[PDB]
Amino acid sequence: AYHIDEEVGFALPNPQENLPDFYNDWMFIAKHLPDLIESGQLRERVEKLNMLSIDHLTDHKSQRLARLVLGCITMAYVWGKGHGDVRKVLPRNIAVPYCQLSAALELPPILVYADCVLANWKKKDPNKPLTYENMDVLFSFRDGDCSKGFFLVSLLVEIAAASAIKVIPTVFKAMQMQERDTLLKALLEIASCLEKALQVFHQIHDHVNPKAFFSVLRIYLSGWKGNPQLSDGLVYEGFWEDPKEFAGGSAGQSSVFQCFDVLLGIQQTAGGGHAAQFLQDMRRYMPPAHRNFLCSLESNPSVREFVLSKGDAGLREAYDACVKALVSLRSYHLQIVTKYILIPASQQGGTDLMNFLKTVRSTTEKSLLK
Ligand code: HEM
Ligand SMILES: N[C@@H](CC(=O)c1ccccc1NC=O)C(=O)O
Repeated sequence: AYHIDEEVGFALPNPQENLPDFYNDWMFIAKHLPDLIESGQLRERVEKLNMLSIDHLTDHKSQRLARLVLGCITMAYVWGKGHGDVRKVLPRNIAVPYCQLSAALELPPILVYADCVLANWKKKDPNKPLTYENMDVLFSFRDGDCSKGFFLVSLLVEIAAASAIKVIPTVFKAMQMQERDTLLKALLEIASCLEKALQVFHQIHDHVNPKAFFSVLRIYLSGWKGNPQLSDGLVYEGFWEDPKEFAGGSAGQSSVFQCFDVLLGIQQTAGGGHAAQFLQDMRRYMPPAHRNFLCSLESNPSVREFVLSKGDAGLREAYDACVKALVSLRSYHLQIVTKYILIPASQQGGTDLMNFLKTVRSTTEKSLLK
């Protein structure tokens, strides 16, 4: 209804793995980035490409796949080996069809979370369920970059939150119909589903190691919105005349935390800059059906006001359980950022990044009712 799945939520159900034979030249380069980058040939291959019309991408999953391919080539081309030797101009034969496909999908021409997590996965055996050991990513950047661990655990955290988003309708039917036990059961189910997502987030440490992420994988996830290396943005040759700035693909582009902010009345959604607006800016990097889900959610009556006006220590307790699960997620997430960003940057905090994350948690903490 809003491109949300029952089993995988904001994730794309069974992504396409193949593009039509017309696009083999893209697929070949995208599937061999680790070789081509290491050998210092990637840029030469990109420049030798021909302009390939997007006209033969006629279904959504194949356009999704084509954006993942083009997004990964774009990251590799711009940054190269990550040795500070950057390219400031995306060649015309890639930039035009990429920008055209991105306009059709209503996404910025940069690699986003919906590309490299939500659409970048396959089941090893389809008859066996969605667990790490039975899944693989579709593209990677450098050997030992831990893209498989980072992407798949993100996805598995995404899939765990999915089992909460399917209760969200029932929360609202229950409020409407003055249905006290249902609403209390429903909020409990959400809190327990947010709790299972926190368990799943623990799998990060045995599939990603801090140095691979911080010094290899992070390079190719970096964008050009306020980045000293491309002080002015990127030139999408033959599509726009002046450079453009787009944010690098943080997992901050996930809709999961915002979905439950909006549902719980937590005013991250609104507020003061350097915080509420970064979360608003980050909405522009999410698929359009998902942008709409978040907006429709706000239009709904407040759950926090409903629960507040009922003198019901039961409803207040279940609502607080959901608030408390959210606070744990961001707290654990603060741990994750320390190990995978701060200590490695510290070994050759110092960035307000932590004040952003901490601010967001404190807001979540101050929404507790009782
Ligand atoms: C595993 C290593 C991870 C690192 C190093 C990391 C890093 C970051 C950073 C740096 C930000 C702030 C945005 C920015 O400045 O780029 C952020 C925010 C965020 N991250 Fe991640 N992240 C990781 C994993 C995850 C995972 C698995 C999720 C699962 C949903 C997630 C969800 C979010 C969300 C929702 C935000 C927005 C801030 C908020 O709503 O609290 N992150 N993260
Ligand atoms: N080490 C440099 C150059 C480089 O890595 C590179 C990688 C793939 C294809 C071409 C490259 N540079 C010049 O042709 C860099 O950081 O981009």
